[PDB]
Amino acid sequence: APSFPFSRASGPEPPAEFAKLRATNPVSQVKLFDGSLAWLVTKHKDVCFVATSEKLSKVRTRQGFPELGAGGKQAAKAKPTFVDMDPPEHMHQRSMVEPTFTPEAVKNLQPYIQRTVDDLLEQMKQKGCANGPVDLVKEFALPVPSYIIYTLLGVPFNDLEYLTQQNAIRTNGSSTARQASAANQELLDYLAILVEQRLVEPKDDIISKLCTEQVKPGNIDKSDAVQIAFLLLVAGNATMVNMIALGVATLAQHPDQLAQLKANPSLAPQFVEELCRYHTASALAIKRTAKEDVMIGDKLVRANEGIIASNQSANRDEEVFENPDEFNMNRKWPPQDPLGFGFGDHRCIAEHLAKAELTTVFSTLYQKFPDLKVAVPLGKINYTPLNRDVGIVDLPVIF
Ligand SMILES: Nc1ncnc2c1ncn2[C@@H]1O[C@H](COP(=O)(O)OP(=O)(O)OC[C@H]2O[C@@H]([n+]3cccc(C(=O)O)c3)[C@H](O)[C@@H]2O)[C@@H](O)[C@H]1O
Ligand code: HEM
Repeated sequence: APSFPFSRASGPEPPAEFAKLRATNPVSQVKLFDGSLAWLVTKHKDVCFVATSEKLSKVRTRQGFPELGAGGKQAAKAKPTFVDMDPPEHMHQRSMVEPTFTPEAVKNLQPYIQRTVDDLLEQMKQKGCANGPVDLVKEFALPVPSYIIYTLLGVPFNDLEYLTQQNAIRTNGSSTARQASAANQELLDYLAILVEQRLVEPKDDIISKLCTEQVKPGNIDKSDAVQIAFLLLVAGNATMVNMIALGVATLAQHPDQLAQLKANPSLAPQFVEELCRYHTASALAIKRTAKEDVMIGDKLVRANEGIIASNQSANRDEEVFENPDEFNMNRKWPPQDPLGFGFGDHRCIAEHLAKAELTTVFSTLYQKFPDLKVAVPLGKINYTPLNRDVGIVDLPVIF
């Protein structure tokens, strides 16, 4: 069994291992950091099965859960929320915050998403780049999703640097156990204060609804509200930042497609679809354990063994997406769903929100800055460590 997770082949590419596995060993065992063996699923059909099987559990502290690092064990000590639940507990709590993320709710949020993007881009225009390139991440990719979720949750914009820093320390593989633990607690303490404020004086935000609709009536306690707020604050935000940055790098890498997008910003939706398939910025989150013996592919997975379903590999499945390793926003989509946002009950609660933010970004960015260019050779882009999910730390640009 090979050590897992695997490292990306190069900055923007997925691990080279997946291709061989899909072709000759689709469901296999891998060796985790603690010496335990877990099952790696690489084919689209199998990942979909894993995401929908009633025989598998999402419970993180359940016996056999496949933590990928020593830090995982500590994170798992967090109070369980819907992301760690199976039916009926799952939807019982997820339904408490789902209203904000429905297709209808996201559609009504469009004017605000547009304004948020418009304002951030205008500031870049005013700051200019006469004295050199600016970091698209810090000035745009970072504040776009951050400001939106902060408004939805009820978090003050001024705390962007602090909250971003603390979560970075918490999830950074280079952080000592102590440093990561302190960071996680600073995040909870911060949100506890906010939840307490809303219990006394509610506003029209997610935290407030949790308070008036669930806490006061005694359906969940104060600590549950804090954990839910924590989950919505930390899950996916950094991933959105990376997706925006990766989208810009991809367009610079595919000049012909950028030309099409500039000529017609209405192509943004299809660009976003290919982006979410090609760059699977969340590739190690679909993890489960078998409640009982069950067949996954042609392999018998025994009760309590861990499973890791790679939606990244599924998105590069050559038996589903033609010429999978080529980025082409003009591809004709097959009947099979791309899995950038997962599948089944746990499919990203913010899928509609995320795609709207990305669609707004890519239908506006080049209209605002038609001459936007990545200011460093593409081969020199500062990507995230190869042993982690694909992303970009900073992206110098001119316009
Ligand atoms: N207190 C602590 N002490 C030591 N290490 C700590 C830590 N807290 C986090 N960490 C480390 O950093 C990682 C932090 O992640 P942890 O909180 O599980 O996960 P992360 O914040 O990504 O996500 C929180 C929850 O959302 C889920 N999710 C699904 C799909 C996409 C995304 C997304 O963010 O795009 C998130 C995810 O599986 C998890 O259940 C851990 O795996 C751990 O190694
Ligand atoms: C483009 C950026 C994003 C990508 C690619 C993404 C991807 C995913 C994937 C693949 C899952 C499934 C995990 C599993 O099945 O185990 C997931 C779950 C989830 N995501 Fe996202 N996500 C993104 C942004 C967000 C944002 C911005 C939020 C914040 C509101 C978010 C909140 C969640 C939550 C709460 C869950 C767990 C839902 C559940 O268990 O029912 N995601 N996401």
